[PDB]
Amino acid sequence: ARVDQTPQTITKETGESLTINCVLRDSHCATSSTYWYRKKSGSTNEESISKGGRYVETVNSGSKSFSLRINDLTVEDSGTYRCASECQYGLAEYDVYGGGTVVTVNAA
Amino acid sequence: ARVDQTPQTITKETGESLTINCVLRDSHCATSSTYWYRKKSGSTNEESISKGGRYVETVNSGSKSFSLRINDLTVEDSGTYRCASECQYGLAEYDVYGGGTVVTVN
Amino acid sequence: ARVDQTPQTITKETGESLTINCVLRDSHCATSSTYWYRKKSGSTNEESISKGGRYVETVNSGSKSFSLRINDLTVEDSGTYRCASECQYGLAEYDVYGGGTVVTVN
Amino acid sequence: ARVDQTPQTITKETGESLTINCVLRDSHCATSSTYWYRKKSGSTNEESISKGGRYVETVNSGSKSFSLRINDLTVEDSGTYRCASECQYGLAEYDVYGGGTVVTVNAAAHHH
Amino acid sequence: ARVDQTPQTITKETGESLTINCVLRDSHCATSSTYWYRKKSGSTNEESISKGGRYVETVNSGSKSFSLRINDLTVEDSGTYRCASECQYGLAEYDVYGGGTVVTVNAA
Amino acid sequence: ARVDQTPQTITKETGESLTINCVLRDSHCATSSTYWYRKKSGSTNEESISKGGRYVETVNSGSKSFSLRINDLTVEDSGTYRCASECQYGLAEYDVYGGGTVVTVNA
Amino acid sequence: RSSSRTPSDKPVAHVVANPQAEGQLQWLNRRANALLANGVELRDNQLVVPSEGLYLIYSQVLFKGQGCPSTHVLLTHTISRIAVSYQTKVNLLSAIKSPCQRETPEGAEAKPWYEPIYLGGVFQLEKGDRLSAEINRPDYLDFAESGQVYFGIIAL
Amino acid sequence: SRTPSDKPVAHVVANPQAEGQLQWLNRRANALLANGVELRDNQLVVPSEGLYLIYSQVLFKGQGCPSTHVLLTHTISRIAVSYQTKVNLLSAIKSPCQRETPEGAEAKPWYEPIYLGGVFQLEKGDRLSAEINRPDYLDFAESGQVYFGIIAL
Amino acid sequence: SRTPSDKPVAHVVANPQAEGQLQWLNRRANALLANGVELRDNQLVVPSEGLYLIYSQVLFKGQGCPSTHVLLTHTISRIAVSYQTKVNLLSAIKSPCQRETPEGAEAKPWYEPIYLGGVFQLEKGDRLSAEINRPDYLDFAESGQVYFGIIAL
Amino acid sequence: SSRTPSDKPVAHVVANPQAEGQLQWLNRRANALLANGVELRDNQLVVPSEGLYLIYSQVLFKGQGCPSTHVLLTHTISRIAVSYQTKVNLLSAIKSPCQRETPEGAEAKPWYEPIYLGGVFQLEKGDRLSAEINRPDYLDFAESGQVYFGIIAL
Amino acid sequence: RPSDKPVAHVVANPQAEGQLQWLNRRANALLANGVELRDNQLVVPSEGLYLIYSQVLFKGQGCPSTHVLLTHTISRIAVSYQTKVNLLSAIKSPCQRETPEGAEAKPWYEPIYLGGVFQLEKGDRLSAEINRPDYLDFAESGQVYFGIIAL
Amino acid sequence: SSRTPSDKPVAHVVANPQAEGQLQWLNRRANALLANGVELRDNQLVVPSEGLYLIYSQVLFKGQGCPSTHVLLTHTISRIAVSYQTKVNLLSAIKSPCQRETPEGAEAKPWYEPIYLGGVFQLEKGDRLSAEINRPDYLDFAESGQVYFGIIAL
Amino acid sequence: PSDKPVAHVVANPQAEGQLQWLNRRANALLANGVELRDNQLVVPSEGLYLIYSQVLFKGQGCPSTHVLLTHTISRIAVSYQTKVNLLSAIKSPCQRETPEGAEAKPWYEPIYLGGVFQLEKGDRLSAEINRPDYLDFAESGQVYFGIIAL
Ligand SMILES: [Cl-]
Repeated sequence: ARVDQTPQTITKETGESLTINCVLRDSHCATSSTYWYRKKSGSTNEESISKGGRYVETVNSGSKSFSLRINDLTVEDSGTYRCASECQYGLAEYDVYGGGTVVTVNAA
Repeated sequence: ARVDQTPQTITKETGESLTINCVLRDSHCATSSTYWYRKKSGSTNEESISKGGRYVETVNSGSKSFSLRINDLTVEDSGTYRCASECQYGLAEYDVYGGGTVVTVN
Repeated sequence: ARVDQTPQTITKETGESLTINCVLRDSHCATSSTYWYRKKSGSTNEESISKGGRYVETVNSGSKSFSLRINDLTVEDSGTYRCASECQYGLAEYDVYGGGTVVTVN
Repeated sequence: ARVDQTPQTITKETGESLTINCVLRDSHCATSSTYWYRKKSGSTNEESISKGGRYVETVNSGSKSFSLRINDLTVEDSGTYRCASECQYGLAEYDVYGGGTVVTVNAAAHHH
Repeated sequence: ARVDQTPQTITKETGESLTINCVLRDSHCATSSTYWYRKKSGSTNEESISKGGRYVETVNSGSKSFSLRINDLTVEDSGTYRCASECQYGLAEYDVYGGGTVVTVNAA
Repeated sequence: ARVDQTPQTITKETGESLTINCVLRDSHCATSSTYWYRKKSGSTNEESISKGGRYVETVNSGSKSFSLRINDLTVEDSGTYRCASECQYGLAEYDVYGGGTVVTVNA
Repeated sequence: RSSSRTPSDKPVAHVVANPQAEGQLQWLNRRANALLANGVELRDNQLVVPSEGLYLIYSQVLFKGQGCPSTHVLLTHTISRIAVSYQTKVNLLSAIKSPCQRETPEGAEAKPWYEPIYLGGVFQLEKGDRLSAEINRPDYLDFAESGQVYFGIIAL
Repeated sequence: SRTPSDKPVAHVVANPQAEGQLQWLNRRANALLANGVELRDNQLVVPSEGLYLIYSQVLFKGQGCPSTHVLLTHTISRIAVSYQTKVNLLSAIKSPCQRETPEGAEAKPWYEPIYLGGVFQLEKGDRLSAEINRPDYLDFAESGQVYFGIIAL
Repeated sequence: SRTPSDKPVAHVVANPQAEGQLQWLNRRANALLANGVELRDNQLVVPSEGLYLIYSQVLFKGQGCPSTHVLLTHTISRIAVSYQTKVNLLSAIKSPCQRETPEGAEAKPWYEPIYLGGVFQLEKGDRLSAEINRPDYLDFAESGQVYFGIIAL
Repeated sequence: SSRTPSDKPVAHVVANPQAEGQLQWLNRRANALLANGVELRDNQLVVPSEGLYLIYSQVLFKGQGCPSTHVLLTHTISRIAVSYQTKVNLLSAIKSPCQRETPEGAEAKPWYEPIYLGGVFQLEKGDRLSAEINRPDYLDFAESGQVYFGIIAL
Repeated sequence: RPSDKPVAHVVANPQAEGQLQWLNRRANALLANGVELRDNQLVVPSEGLYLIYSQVLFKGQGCPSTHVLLTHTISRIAVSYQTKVNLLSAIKSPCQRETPEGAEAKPWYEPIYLGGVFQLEKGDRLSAEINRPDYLDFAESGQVYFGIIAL
Repeated sequence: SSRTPSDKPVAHVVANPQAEGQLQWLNRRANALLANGVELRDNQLVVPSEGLYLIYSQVLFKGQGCPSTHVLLTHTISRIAVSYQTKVNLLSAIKSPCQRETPEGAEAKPWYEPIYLGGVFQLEKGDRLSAEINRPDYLDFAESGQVYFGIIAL
Repeated sequence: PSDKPVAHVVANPQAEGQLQWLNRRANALLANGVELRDNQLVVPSEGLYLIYSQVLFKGQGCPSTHVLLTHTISRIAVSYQTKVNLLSAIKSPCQRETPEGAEAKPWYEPIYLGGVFQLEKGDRLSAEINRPDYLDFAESGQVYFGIIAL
């Protein structure tokens, strides 16, 4: 584990807002180096979500938890979203991931 | 975003040892030309760390990741440290940087 | 180091093009007086590569960087390529070099 | 490529001192038989600079490099300066040259 | 310097051949009236080298340059060799010289 | 191969002179403290060749090579002749070997 | 460590302003999505054409100011050529733009304005020609963000 | 038909029936999308590595002049297989409403166009996207006034 | 003359001594019209079917801003052999003076440039034309401020 | 915060689980290490300093049946030294993957065979060690620590 | 270029066909800082914590019907207790079927590795041994070995 | 380009690292100087004007083990003058690197011994200074400014 | 009134295992613009300088293997911002013969470096040694370091 994505299945409507929460269970990972990746349904590329604008990120260093709220949802924001963190203790440095899926339907 | 320096802020005490890790995210930059730079608080010079002795560099090209462990820390080692790399694909040639600050208390 | 040759090892196939890039770190060397030398594997002659035709040189004085693209590669172009520059400040006059090996397989 | 004059374009201020360095690339030319010529902008005649006083020449036969430091620059010292050397091997004897331009700008003498 | 003797210092072995070259820098001196002089170290006599046999002379009137190749060198041929030429333009008549030294080492 | 014997399998009737060369490839081996061995008609064991004598040894530390000129060639025996050297770096101590065959007939 | 994995030719250049230049337009090639290869040399913020032929020349500049210190400010952007055949600076592509419409922020405070200018055309160039992309007001350049100001040529 | 022709090319034009959005179309008269360039999620997908010429123009049209200083942007982005982050290759910003915010009436249309063009090296699988921040000021009426395309030079 | 030739190309410039006219010229310094491209009636005639890059710039200048409310347009049009109706390939609109006849300050010269460019497939005999709606504000004074061209890509 | 100061060049690298059928070594994963100078160039470890090292590696082979009897499983640690520029084996092991009965019908038999190597050696500056296998199509890096390779400065 | 501490890595002699003999003067083998090689026995030169390890590769060209048992043991005789005791041992049966017979071809290889940490005293003699030294494969390099290192 | 002028005869030459077994003096390296009239002829410095000069030189000797007991390393700066045409020593030093020893049972013992010389002198026009050593086979011009030689007009 | 930048710094004797340069000591100088920053001398003006330093090493016996005593003067310049050696020297104090269970034999080995160089404004000089545990700062003027603009 070491990271737990909370909403594994989300289904929202066009014009909405999804929050994906990740909690660190490994006490060596830093909530300072948070990363978000989207892979649009049908694509073989994991893209890097850039924290800014529609993507608001909330982090708490005490509970080792961070979230990713996305506003103005379209139908192009449907895919598999993963979170990431950079962990490092004494001589060891590694990274960790999760997993959790988003599907958005239109309003018609 | 092309190179991710992970320890962005460290505060260690005199005598200890800080490790700075950088991970390449662009598959065109090469781990064969990695560079390190420090800028001591109060100086206007970016100095280049020489790879040897107190400055040990560990590289893994499979993960496109390199590290820089500094031992025997003084208070003269307080400054902003950056990593660098040389990229070349087709007709393109560029370089990449990061960011991260160090403070040592005596 | 004074002058930084970036592609230290290149391995191309007959009929392609290798680009070797050099960046100046000493601000007294001029992007105007650049030189290139190759020494073919197994021979004791360092030849001076001339700029024209198959040997293309790209210079940028702003970045103090020059490159050398070699086209129509044959199997007789296997050797070690170095770049050079003429530096001058006050009473000091010197030149600078790099290093990097090329092997072409047919 | 047979004598390499390095400072190609120089611009100094009146009352200063420029050094021109030339490196021999032909290993048959001698650093003992070195010659210097300047051609003032706009005139057609290569005059030969003499070795002494204001024209100081530094030579190293080990690397086969020679230089010409010129002091007390005026505005009449603006021209194209070339270096030369005398080469000799077996039955062959030849000479070699370079190239490099100097422009000197005036001091303007501040009036109170 | 009007006329430039090029090989200033020479050191060859017994049985060799030294070439001494002079180039005219005064455009009034002629390659037709060229002269050669040898002066053995320790002697106060400047001798006149004769053109023939061991003394071969190469002239180019276009470049106003002449040379003097000396063959069958002995150890008694060690001295200062000078070249000369006679110049004339208007009411002017003069001659020109150079400078250059030779030392030959023996064998057994 | 750490040691390279160049002159190997050969049939030289009794009476000949030619050096057998061994070249060191491990830069820890020394051109000194070297010993030579020849077989015993290729039937039983290898013999330990002594110093000088009917055997010639050429040593040059610059080229990291030693040789064996077959002088005063009588019928001593046939077999595979080996060269050897004593190598040692820091905490390591090891040795290297060779091999090369000579066959002698008579008149 | 990696290796190159494409062959290509025809002199090309796409140089972008240096963000760490403050109040001047210094052209760079050693940055992510910029090119300067196959013979084109950049001397004194000038591109030197390496071979004769037909080129496509383009450049864009972004002007930004946080107020108009006068109602008579003129912004220009020109690509010039000094040729070996005729050694005089002549303009190949040029444009002018008036940024402040009767204001010189007088009745109100400062106000950030943005105005871009783009140039492009096809020309025949010879070897040794020195092309220069130039602007008259280098203090209004906004090379902060990404590819907002650039300049390049490509041999067709 | 006639000449074969190749070189990956694309010149897509805005959808006129696309309210508050910039939807790129390819099957409309003097517009092209052939020889490997595919149109994915309002994005052009480069089919082969090489040097391309990238261009786009957008025309912004509005009837009013609110919110003091409004900023109109137009950027061409590239997400490459080598570096999977959206980065701007060409970008421009423009302020259409001059300081003076009209006080008194309600009718005076302003027009501001923006054009971008440049040469770039694209690799297999690169996805370029031309986007603007305010799709409510689009003039997708008329002719070739808003467009976006690439061609392999 | 020293070097080879290439392909149909054109870069025509406005005539400076042609008042109130957008007369295109080719026999002028740094201007081209070669390899079959013809300039007949201010129109470029395509000599071969293929892909062309069409571009043009116009500079508008006026020596005062009245509240006339003028709309400046710039369009490149195409009359093809297949469809003999003039259709616009590239277009842009711009409003240069957003004022109400400035009373106090006199003159105040305004300058507005407009650039158009794109790639299209043209056939033999197509006639392209660069045109402006108000040639009474044109600034064809100095070099390369107005131009129009095609190049066979 | 790396509160623990420690030294001696060390490495414990694990195979890449997401690398189809190839042995790519990783260090940026859970309980794996690569620090104090050891470099991973091309699935090869570069010794950062001269001294005595302990070298170890394990490979676990899995196949979904034995079709042919022509399969030999190897696991070898090789060394290219500056003093002797030829790859020589330091530790080697061979194992017969399918004893017999070569599954004729209704095969459906996943077989598992591990191999472990370890020993003490003297390495010099610049020595390049590489752990290699014969058939990287039998690699089972699906679980956790079933395939690994490391050195430690003693 | 210093040293370290008691260490040993000895490998079987390839030119001892059909026997196990540990050698120290061979390529990439160690025996230094006091460890002695007696009669195929390592003599611990100092009291302390040691790491003992050994690998053997057994190879045969045929499977007999005797249920072959391959054994490998590292033994220790101490000054305090003068008897051979096993510290590390393992047993393995390589041949399961009833000999190749019908298809006479059984090129089988089976390795065994042992390792552990122990406290050893001065003069203790350690020995790595196998029960059937007729299947030993010292054909290649570093396939059979035995060593100790002072931790 | 150049900056502030600066003057006086000056020289600081560094050994050629690529010269194998010989002492070749160079000036075309980073921190080396040769300006304002000083000529380097046949590995000799020629004074351009009469005055007081400061002479200095360092040589670093290294050998891999001690062969001879009677090994003596020398380093001298010599002067042949126009007034007295005989080469005389201005500065000299002698050093014996090996006190007997001659390692019989050992593993080579690399020794390093440097030698430094310096002094102020009055020199005349045309005088030739020369830095020489008796055994140029022990020169260690490897890393940096380990061997150098210079004069400066004070 | 003596101008020209000058510096002559001497080691701190009451410094635990370290080479700390002092300037407010009897026969030491640091004036006319040379500043001693982070144990480094900062050149204040472009010109020709004479750089020198001496270090004295003392040990109470020859331990294991060979010790290499090195002494180097480095320069990190504004033009090329990497520490490069201007002067260097190496010395092996122990001629093998490590004390074979007998008594010690204190060895002394000093090392001196000096030369003329062209320095620019802002160049940072540092005199340094590898083993600050063999420093013998017991007396005065046994280890020192200085420059003077000639
Ligand atoms: Cl004098």
